[PDB]
Amino acid sequence: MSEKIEGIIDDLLNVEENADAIAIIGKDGQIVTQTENWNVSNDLEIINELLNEKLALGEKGITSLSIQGIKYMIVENTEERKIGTNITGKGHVLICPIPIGGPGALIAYVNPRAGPRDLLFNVQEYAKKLINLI
Amino acid sequence: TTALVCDNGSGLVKAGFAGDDAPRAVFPSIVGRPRHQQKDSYVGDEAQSKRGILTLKYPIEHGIITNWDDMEKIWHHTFYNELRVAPEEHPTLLTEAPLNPKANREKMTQIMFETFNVPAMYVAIQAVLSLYASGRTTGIVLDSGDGVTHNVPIYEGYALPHAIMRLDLAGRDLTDYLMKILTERGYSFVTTAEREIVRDIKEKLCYVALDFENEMATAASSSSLEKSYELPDGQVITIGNERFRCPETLFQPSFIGMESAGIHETTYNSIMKCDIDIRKDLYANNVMSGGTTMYPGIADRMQKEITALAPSTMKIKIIAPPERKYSVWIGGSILASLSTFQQMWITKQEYDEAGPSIVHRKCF
Ligand SMILES: Nc1ncnc2c1ncn2[C@@H]1O[C@H](COP(=O)(O)OP(=O)(O)OP(=O)(O)O)[C@@H](O)[C@H]1O
Ligand SMILES: C/C1=C/C(=O)O[C@@H]2C[C@@H](CC[C@H](C)/C=C\CC1)O[C@@](O)([C@@H]1CSC(=O)N1)C2
Ligand SMILES: [Ca+2]
Repeated sequence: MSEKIEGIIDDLLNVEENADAIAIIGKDGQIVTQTENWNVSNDLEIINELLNEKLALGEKGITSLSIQGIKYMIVENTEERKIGTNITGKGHVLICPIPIGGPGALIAYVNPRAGPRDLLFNVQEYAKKLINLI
Repeated sequence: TTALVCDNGSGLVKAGFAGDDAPRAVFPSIVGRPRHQQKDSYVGDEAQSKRGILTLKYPIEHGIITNWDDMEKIWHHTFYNELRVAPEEHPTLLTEAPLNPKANREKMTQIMFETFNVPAMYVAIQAVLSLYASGRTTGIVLDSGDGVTHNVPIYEGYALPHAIMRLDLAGRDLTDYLMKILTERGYSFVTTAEREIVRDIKEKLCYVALDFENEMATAASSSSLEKSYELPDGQVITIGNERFRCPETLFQPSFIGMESAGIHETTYNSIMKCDIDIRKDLYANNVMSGGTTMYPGIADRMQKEITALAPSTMKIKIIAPPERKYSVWIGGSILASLSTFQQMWITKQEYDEAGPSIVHRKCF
């Protein structure tokens, strides 16, 4: 969308070499931008389902989600960060809402060599940086 | 160079050196202060030795640190009197409950770096270390000690936080309940001291019946399930169905007026809160840890009960290691002495930068 958003994406991929692909989702649920090596278009419905999920006492949450044909089990879910990990070694996904608990998201697809949570401090920080810019 | 491992339970501290097979020191998690005002406080075995001229407190309730001044004495006593080390010379691995509030995790971290000046530290979830002690990284742990019982499903070394079940029913409640039902028989246990005797009766002669109703028949038809026991004064008492009615409380918490479903059903509940794609792994890797899981027959009872709740062809395996009173400590010993773990420690340089909230970044 802007040069400052692309600068955030460029910076994230420079600082975290196990980050393989990035997608940013806007306040309106749509793709602001994403890296050329993947397209999350067809998966926006389950992604936006997860982002707007607010459980009442007895409700079971989404435990699994598919993005570009990779199935990710949810292993962490707060308003700040949500982690999906593929159980057959095909990588992980970090989904950080923008703002915290909001409809936007910074999404980082992670290489299966990394532990998903290791990229989390940086990714969380760049989601904070994106609040102004979407 | 040699790391320390301290496992702080509601009842018992387990402390030692990373890379050892067993805790060097196991002692009661209590601080005693003089009844009149020889020292200003006492910890552990010594507090117990002198119980009668002190007032005893438990700093940890249901696995959570609530008396931070008393906890600091326990930690000081551990470093200086039990392990005989200078804490500034040793990375220290600590343990915590599942769903330990964030402010507690920080306060533990703050105290270790600022009061004890440790060069490095780490905190891990207890159940997660038990799983690590059985050589597995995926599984569901039933962890039941003195103050608290959890079901903890774990995938590849990390608890699934949405799926953890806590139940405020554990060994101290079972001792109190066993005290309550020996009154039916005629006997009388009420004091702190009498309670300890009943703890020892519980530990020696209790067991989990495979079928509770078949066991109640066999006990009240004859005396082949009765055992004798000798009190410190000399009186020889006889107990029958109290042997298995006491730990039946775990599987039927309404025995002590509690509303929860039993440990078997909370296991199922926790498994079902997880994704179907790891359920086979969860059912096949059911690890019991903690002192309250030591009752004879509890693995076989749990095997039966989960089999009745699970899909009919699901493969179910209960792993009850002999050493499971100390599995949590053992897990920490193995974790902390590993070569690959030496990047994982929160260093004092890291703490000075980011303050106590560093623990959230580095310890999950
Ligand atoms: N052989 C046994 N049979 C039954 N119960 C036992 C046995 N041995 C120990 N216990 C009980 O286990 C409890 C101690 O277990 P453990 O040291 O694992 O708990 P803890 O870590 O102190 O407490 P928590 O984990 O709840 O904070 C005591 O209540 C004790 O009576
Ligand atoms: C041998 C032993 C076992 C234990 O598990 O000890 C812990 C800690 C202990 C502290 C008070 C006690 C008087 C001191 C020492 C007993 C320590 O309280 C317990 O016995 C409590 C009270 S009865 C019971 O079941 N749990 C458990
Ligand atoms: Ca414990």
